[PDB]
Amino acid sequence: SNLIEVFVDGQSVMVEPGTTVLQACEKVGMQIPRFCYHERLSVAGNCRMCLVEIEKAPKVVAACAMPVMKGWNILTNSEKSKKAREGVMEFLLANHPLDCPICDQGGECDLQDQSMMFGSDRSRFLEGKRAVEDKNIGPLVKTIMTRCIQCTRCIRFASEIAGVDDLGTTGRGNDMQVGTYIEKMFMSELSGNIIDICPVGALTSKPYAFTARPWETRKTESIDVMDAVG
Amino acid sequence: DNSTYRNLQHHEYSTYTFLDLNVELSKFRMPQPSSGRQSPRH
Amino acid sequence: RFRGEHALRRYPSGEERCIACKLCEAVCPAQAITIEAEPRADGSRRTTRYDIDMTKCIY
Amino acid sequence: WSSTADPLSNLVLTFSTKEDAVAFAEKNGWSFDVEERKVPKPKSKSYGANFSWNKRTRVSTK
Amino acid sequence: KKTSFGSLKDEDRIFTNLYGRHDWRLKGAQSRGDWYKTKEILLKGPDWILGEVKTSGLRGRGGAGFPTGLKWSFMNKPSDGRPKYLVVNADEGEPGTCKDREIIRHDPHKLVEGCLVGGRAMGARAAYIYIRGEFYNEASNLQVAIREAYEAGLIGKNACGSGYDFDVFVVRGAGAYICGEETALIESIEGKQGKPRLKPPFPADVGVFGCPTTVANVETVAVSPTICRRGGAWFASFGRERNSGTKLFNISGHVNHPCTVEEEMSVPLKELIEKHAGGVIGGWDNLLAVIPGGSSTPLIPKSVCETVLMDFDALVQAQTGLGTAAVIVMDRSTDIVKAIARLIEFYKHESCGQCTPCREGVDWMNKVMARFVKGDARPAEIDSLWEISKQIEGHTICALGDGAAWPVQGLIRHFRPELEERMQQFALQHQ
Amino acid sequence: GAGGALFVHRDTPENNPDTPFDFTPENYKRIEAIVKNYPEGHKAAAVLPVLDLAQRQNGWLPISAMNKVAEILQVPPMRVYEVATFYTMYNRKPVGKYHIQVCTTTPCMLRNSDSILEAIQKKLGIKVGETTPDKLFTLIEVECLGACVNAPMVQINDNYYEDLTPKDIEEIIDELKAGKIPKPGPRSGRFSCEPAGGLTSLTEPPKGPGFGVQAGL
Ligand SMILES: NC(=O)C1=CN([C@@H]2O[C@H](COP(=O)(O)OP(=O)(O)OC[C@H]3O[C@@H](n4cnc5c(N)ncnc54)[C@H](O)[C@@H]3O)[C@@H](O)[C@H]2O)C=CC1
Ligand SMILES: Cc1cc2nc3c(=O)[nH]c(=O)nc-3n(C[C@H](O)[C@H](O)[C@H](O)COP(=O)(O)O)c2cc1C
Ligand code: SF4
Ligand code: SF4
Ligand code: SF4
Ligand code: SF4
Ligand code: FES
Ligand code: FES
Ligand SMILES: [Mg+2]
Repeated sequence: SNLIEVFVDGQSVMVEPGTTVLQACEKVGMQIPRFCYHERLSVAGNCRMCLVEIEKAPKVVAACAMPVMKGWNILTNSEKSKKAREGVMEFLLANHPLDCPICDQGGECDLQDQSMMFGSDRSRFLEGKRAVEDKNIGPLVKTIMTRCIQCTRCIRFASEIAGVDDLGTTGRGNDMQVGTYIEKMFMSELSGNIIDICPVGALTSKPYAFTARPWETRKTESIDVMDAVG
Repeated sequence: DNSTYRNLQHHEYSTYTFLDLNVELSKFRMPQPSSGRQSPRH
Repeated sequence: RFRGEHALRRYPSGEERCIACKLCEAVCPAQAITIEAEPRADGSRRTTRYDIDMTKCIY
Repeated sequence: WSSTADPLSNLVLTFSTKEDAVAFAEKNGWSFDVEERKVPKPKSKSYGANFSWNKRTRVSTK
Repeated sequence: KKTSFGSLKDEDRIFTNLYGRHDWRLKGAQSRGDWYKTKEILLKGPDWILGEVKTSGLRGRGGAGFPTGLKWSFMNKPSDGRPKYLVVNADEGEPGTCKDREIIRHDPHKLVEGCLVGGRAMGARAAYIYIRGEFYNEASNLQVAIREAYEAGLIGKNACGSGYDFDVFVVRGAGAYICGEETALIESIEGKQGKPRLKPPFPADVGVFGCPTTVANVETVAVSPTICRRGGAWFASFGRERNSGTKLFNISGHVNHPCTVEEEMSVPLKELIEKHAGGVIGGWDNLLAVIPGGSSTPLIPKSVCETVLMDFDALVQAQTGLGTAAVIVMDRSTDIVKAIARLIEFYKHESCGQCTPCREGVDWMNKVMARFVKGDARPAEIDSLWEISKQIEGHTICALGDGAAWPVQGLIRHFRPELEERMQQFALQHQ
Repeated sequence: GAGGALFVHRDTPENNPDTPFDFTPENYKRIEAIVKNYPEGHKAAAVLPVLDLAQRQNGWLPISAMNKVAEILQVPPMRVYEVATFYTMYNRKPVGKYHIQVCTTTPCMLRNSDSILEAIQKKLGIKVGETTPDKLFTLIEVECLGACVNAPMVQINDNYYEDLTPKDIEEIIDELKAGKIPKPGPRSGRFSCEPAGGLTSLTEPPKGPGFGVQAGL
């Protein structure tokens, strides 16, 4: 048929045209690190955590956005890709606040886990960090924007899934901030989901605040009855 | 001949000169292409 | 370095140091610590329950 | 404190396949409910679709 | 066959009204050879124009030096149903660069004719010229020239006795250096923030309004009608192989006569500086360093500038890159660390903030360089800064991160002893 | 170094959604032309020009101006907010009658731009980012303005004043204070960026049409 042959760590795999490097790695069972990529959202490509080396290619490519080409050998664990991951994690952690004990996303943080699995174990940042003022978007989503890593997942979800275009970015460079630019509540029947998509403790549940840690909780798989969707 | 500088009319441009020239140019333009809808939100 | 009876300390201003992160509860080899927390009246992250079973503690 | 009386409240077992877990449950005499594995279906991603000429996939911000 | 370059005859230049001493208007442009036999070039077909551009050896005048014929041929695919556009990059963001401003204010008609010729070559329906927002009078002059071209029938309906329809639009930016990047320029035209998009797709597939597009520099567009009229062989006669033609140079900084001048491509840097800029202030011995291709190119010291040529390959061999051919010279009386730190501060102030490496790392490098200027650091931090620059370079969405990493690398490579001396002085006087 | 300008809006008696703003009918005709410049599926492309036009009508951009532009183009207000806070030429706060922008980038800093900055500072009695008490001038430090050959230079209300000495900028300031407009361009009489005494190029008359046209054309 129309399937093309690519290689993940030298292992052959047949993929459809338009498949990205990230999905090609997924088909073999390797999960590429990510912060801005979501399956249900449009591709952003700004967090650069998915950078991976293509064999016989001098430049690393963004796996979440780059379509795979026939005969490409993706080197998921090569030295170049690991160094790229370490550099990106260092940049992400340079201005991040030391809020882990008081952050609700302590044991459930993709930033924490991906720093432990793909980043370095120390810092060489000898400067001062930046701090931004928090935003009020209603009584459901608690906002602490110093923890924001500017992945723009919340903006994409609000625009594409919820159909609400009130979220965005203001400023430029290091002081670019995610918010509304006016005092306004982000109130929609799907508003709480931005808590789930946010990889960090920038957006958290307000009624759930400070009540439990993830390792304590017992998970019961069940069904909603608040409507007839099930 | 050469010694004379001949770009002095930019000395007499106002605040609205650019948009006025655009308004004058509007009648010289070919009809615009259409994507089929009013906007991507339509 | 001697370890004796447990104590909860506070800052010089008089406010307690504990911010209910539950790291001590997580690491406790005997599960001797029980913690419950909620936002305070002024929004602070503080504990409402902090129990140590001294007969389960291994010090 | 939270008190319980059933000894199996914390018992969770790990298995490689559904068949292994079913065999373990049947040989141990436990009535079981099996739930089929949920796998996220593969999706069609296209970065260029963000800048569409006429489709609605065109994004207003990035 | 030629071995020496850098004595370009006056009659052999393209931008004959660079200094604005003639009439930039339609009559004045027609006097200097503009809009001559444009109908013939239009009727000779897009394939012929593309071939002439290919044989000309014309490379990217924006700073990257990509062969322009190859890109304009990338646009040569059959129609797909969407319109096709040409976008002329007139952002002029690079510090030290002033050539496009001069060729827009004093010779707009060459730019308009280049727009028409390139649009015919790529089959575009219209040309969007993204002028810098600060260049208001230049934009007004361009609009007046476009009005004159419309009145004379040189552009617009049928554009000639040629049968081709072509529109030229002028859109103004609003203070953004990143909007010079081609994809960020496309985003800015569409009414969004000037944040670049990822590649692929390339503009020839998905560009402005999602349509096939080519983004070209003002100089690249403006030299094209002259290339078509005089032939690609004439243009390739100048300069070395793969570095052919003539170039506009902006010499600024510590020179007696800072100026813009058009000269043959592979001219020696010293020869150009002495012949046109009046030499280095205080004499050639007074020279300390040169930034040859705008703020995004690494500096080189006197020993390299002694016998280096001014083109892509020779400057790449000198570990710099030709860039935009904007020469910024510094004598031995200036704090080179302060100048590099000022450039890094500019890059911190100009990054769009989309991708984390550029955003956070350039902020970090700015803070580190600010500390370096005073000597408040330790010698072990120089290598750490080098590693930070390497972590930025090659990991960002666009080349602004590379353009911020390269000056730091050049400063370290050529003046590490000065940084260490500053650190020792600060430690001595602070204890 | 630091920005110093906020990117969050808090309502003010002089800057709130009910602040009166509207477009003049001539500006409405200009808006019609600007919109007509674009294909009839993508009208958001006119956000940057029209916003600019609003500033040209008001001197600055109140939140009501952004709301009106968003309403006119039928784009969400947040996109207009993003555009207004991204581009530095937009004044989201009131600015003086004469906005003075001094370039301090390295090519201009090399040719003594600090002397010009301090001369303006002394003449106006204001600091780098302040405005005069009579609301006549605003001083602002900007990046490279594309006139590096004519450094040092400043930009005042769309006009480039180049090759400045401190005396030159003082004469410009007090001529603006007098009431009439100083003539733009470089000082020192070099006529737009050729060598000051060199004249090493474009010396003989330029060649006309057909000078070097190839055969068969
Ligand atoms: N003129 C000015 O004011 C400024 C110039 N620059 C210069 O711009 C340079 C970097 O610009 P970039 O666009 O990032 O370099 P680039 O090499 O990635 O792109 C150059 C041109 O070639 C095209 N191109 C390159 N590879 C292609 C491919 N495989 N397929 C199709 N098209 C391809 C690109 O679409 C682009 O139009 C820098 O060296 C800098 O000196 C930088 C800032 C300002
Ligand atoms: C950050 C950045 C800013 C740029 N600014 C400009 C600019 O202002 N003018 C320009 O012509 N090119 C600029 N470029 C280079 C453009 O990408 C270039 O114009 C484009 O690739 C095609 O130009 P060409 O016709 O010379 O090949 C910039 C590139 C980057 C990375
Ligand atoms: S978001 Fe993650 S890394 Fe940041 S403070 Fe919270 S738990 Fe720690
Ligand atoms: S608030 Fe969360 S989801 Fe939104 S951009 Fe910041 S990190 Fe991403
Ligand atoms: S919960 Fe335990 S570890 Fe955390 S602050 Fe309180 S006492 Fe310390
Ligand atoms: S490198 Fe800088 S300017 Fe370029 S996309 Fe990334 S953040 Fe924006
Ligand atoms: S996951 Fe690909 S750049 Fe963020
Ligand atoms: S450095 Fe000042 S105009 Fe360019
Ligand atoms: Mg979250």
